Amino acid sequence: TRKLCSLDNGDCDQFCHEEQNSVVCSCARGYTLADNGKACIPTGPYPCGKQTLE
Amino acid sequence: IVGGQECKDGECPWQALLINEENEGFCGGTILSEFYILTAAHCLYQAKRFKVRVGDRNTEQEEGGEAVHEVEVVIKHNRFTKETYDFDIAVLRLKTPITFRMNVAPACLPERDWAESTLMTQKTGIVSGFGRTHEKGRQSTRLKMLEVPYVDRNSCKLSSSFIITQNMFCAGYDTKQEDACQGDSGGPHVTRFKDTYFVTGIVSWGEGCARKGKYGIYTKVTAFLKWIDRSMK
Ligand SMILES: CC(C)N1CCc2nc(C(=O)Nc3cc(C(=O)O)ccc3CCC(=O)Nc3ccc(Cl)cc3)sc2C1
Ligand SMILES: [Ca+2]
Ligand SMILES: [Ca+2]
Repeated sequence: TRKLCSLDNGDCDQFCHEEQNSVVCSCARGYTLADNGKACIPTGPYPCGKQTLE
Repeated sequence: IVGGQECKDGECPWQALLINEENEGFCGGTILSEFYILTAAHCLYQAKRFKVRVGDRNTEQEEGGEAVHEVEVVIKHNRFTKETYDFDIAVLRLKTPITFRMNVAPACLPERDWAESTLMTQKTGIVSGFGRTHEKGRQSTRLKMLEVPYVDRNSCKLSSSFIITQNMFCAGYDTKQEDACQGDSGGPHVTRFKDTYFVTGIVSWGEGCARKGKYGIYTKVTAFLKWIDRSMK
């Protein structure tokens, strides 16, 4: 039975890790984990992994 | 690229193209950061002197966004061998930093365990390049992308006339006429996860292009994440 990172990526935007019995989210370089500990926020312009619109 | 689609404006901004002294592309690469290009070790044997071109989608037309960069350092995996194409990975450091802009942007390097559990278990990856449009064809003057299914490891080994090492994986189609091809080598294999694109492979080799019962073989980037990190100092 899917649990933690196996259940919809632990609700993380990017990286999900299991510590103790708990989901820990993190982000690629150039992103910061949001206050909710789940979303990843670009720190500046042209963050990795994003197609360009301007 | 055999089959697939054009990269539309902004869609494949991490594509790099290794160009020879005659200005012809011979291999692809992936932008990792302002200074570093990921490519295949075996591409380095395909020309004496080369540069890297980013921001190009149509080789026949100046679209404005193009930039040529000189290579300062070639970092080739020391365990690479032409015999097996094992350890087919290399990192290039550029003389001048890439200026990110429209059609010019890095792909994200994932973390190993998560990439392998979560990225490489997705249905498909995306391979892209200016390579041949079919086995006997000429090179595309248009940058193309193709969605390629991850292929079961044991099916791939059975399908292959040559050894599939732990540093390779397979992707593509059994009979459907879509594949990477000659000239796409060294280029990006990425996986999308929630609208963010992570590098998951390097176009490495194949027995022809889109041949029935044969798959595309890619360097397993996730096995080389500490190596790449080291190489980017
Ligand atoms: C050392 C071992 C593992 N080898 C590495 C290089 C290698 N290249 C091999 C090969 O079959 N090459 C070959 C033969 C002909 C033709 O004769 O009509 C025409 C084009 C080619 C090159 C095609 C090519 O890049 N394919 C391709 C490359 C990467 C991916 Cl992901 C998918 C397809 S077979 C092979 C085995
Ligand atoms: Ca152009
Ligand atoms: Ca096939």
